[PDB]
Amino acid sequence: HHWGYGKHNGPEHWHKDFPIAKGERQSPVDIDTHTAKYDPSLKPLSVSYDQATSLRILNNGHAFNVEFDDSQDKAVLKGGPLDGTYRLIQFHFHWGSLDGQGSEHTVDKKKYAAELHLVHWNTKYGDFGKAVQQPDGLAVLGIFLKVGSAKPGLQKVVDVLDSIKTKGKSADFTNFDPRGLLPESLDYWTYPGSLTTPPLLECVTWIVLKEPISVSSEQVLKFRKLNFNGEGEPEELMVDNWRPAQPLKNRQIKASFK
Ligand SMILES: COc1ccc(C[C@H]2SC(=S)NC2=O)c(OC)c1
Ligand SMILES: [Zn+2]
Repeated sequence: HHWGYGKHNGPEHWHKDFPIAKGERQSPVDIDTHTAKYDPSLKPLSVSYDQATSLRILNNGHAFNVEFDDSQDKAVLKGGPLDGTYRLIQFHFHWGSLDGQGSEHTVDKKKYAAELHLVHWNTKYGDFGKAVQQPDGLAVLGIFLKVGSAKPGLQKVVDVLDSIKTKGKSADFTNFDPRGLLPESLDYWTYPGSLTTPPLLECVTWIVLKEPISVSSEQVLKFRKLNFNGEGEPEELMVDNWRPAQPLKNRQIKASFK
């Protein structure tokens, strides 16, 4: 596994090692707001993060992950399109080199400056590694970021990034409340898709919030100071760590709202 985001190892190459890259339910996708259809069968969405227990932040050479204790049903996602209970395991972001790109999903071809992914696994499968092998194994809550006013609840993340500059560095990251990263509205679009990095497994129910959160230019500039490289290696800024939109194929995008 030597994949990344550059010319030589980026998204256009992934299919060689991971042929599912050209599969029937790949992510991300463009969300055509006019075509997406309100679905009255969707049950109310339930984001229950009050007992979330963050543990650590890790630069893995692709993004940074904020990791949670998922040894029990602390923070969970239910409802909406979902049957059963999905436990929060981690969140991370994808972002650009400039404010006009960075998101993975697009909205009528619009690219946001970044996209937050809150990753949850279906507890009926017992562990995350088993869940990723199932078509309904994961639920990813995707939230767009635009540049404007600062997001206060993001600043503790921003301020630890200096300590995890390079690939393989981690830091303690306890007591972080992911509720501070949500927008006011839980209106969403949903469709069946995949992981957006290798191994590209077709195991995700996507729930993409319609309302972006606002972050400041200063906050996102700090994301852009991270490195893809390890300590001591030539600097490669961690920017443009997004996969472009993939073919929708035989899928419909459903809206939770009228
Ligand atoms: C093997 O299981 C994996 C591997 C990689 C990722 C991260 C990808 S998938 C996504 S959506 N956005 C991302 O960056 C997973 O989600 C953590 C799950
Ligand atoms: Zn992601």
